[PDB]
Amino acid sequence: MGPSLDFALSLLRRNVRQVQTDQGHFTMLGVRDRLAVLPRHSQPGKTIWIEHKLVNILDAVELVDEQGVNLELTLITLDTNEKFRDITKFIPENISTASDATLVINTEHMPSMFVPVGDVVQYGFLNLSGKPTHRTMMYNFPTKAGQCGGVVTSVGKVIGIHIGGNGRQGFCAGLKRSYFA
Ligand SMILES: */C(=C/C(=O)OCC)[C@H](C[C@@H]1CCNC1=O)NC(=O)[C@H](Cc1ccccc1)NC(=O)CC(C)C
Repeated sequence: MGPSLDFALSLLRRNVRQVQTDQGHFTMLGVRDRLAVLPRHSQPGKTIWIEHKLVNILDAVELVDEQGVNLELTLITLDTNEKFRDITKFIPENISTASDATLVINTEHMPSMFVPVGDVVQYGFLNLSGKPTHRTMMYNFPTKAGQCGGVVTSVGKVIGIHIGGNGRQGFCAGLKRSYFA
C-alpha cells in the first residue's frame, strides 16, 4: 500500500469519528489527549454520541478571532480514558494551502468516505447561513449536507475542517496548530 492511502486510512482509524449532536450527523477530528474539534454549528451539548456510545463533554470552546468573528470551530474536551493518537505535528503552524487534497468524511450515513476535492486555496471571509466567518479556505467541489466536520488532508497534513458549500464549491475552516496548544 502507498503512503498517501496509508495516511488517510490511519487517520480514519485513529482520529476521525462518527458523531451525532442534536443538530444531526457530523465527522469529529480527535487531535490529542482528550481534545477533539467539531464545526461550531454542530452545537454539541453536555453529551455527544460518539460511534456507539454517549460521551460526556467536559468543556467546549467556540473559537473566534481578534475581531470577535466566528471561526466555525469548537474545541471539546471529552470524559474518556482514550487519548487520541497525537496528530498536532501534521497540522501546520499557519493555515496553509495544498494541491490535490482529499476530504476524509466519517459519519453513520457516510462512513469512511473519501472525496477528492482538488486544490485547496485561501478564501478568507465566508457568509455561512447568515454568520460571517473568517479564516476559511475553498475547493471547487460540490460538497453536500452531511459532510461537515470532514478533515481536509494532503501529503500527511491536516489542514482544515469542512464547514459549508454553495452547491458548486466547498469551504473549510482552516487549521493551525496553536488552536490545539
Ligand atoms: C454541513 C452541515 C450540515 O449538513 O447541516 C445542514 C443540514 C453543511 C455542508 C453544506 C450544505 C450544502 N453543501 C455543503 O457543503 N454546512 C452547512 O449547511 C452550513 C450550515 C450552517 C448554517 C448556519 C450557521 C452555520 C452553518 N451552510 C452552508 O454550507 C451554506 C453556505 C456556506 C452559506
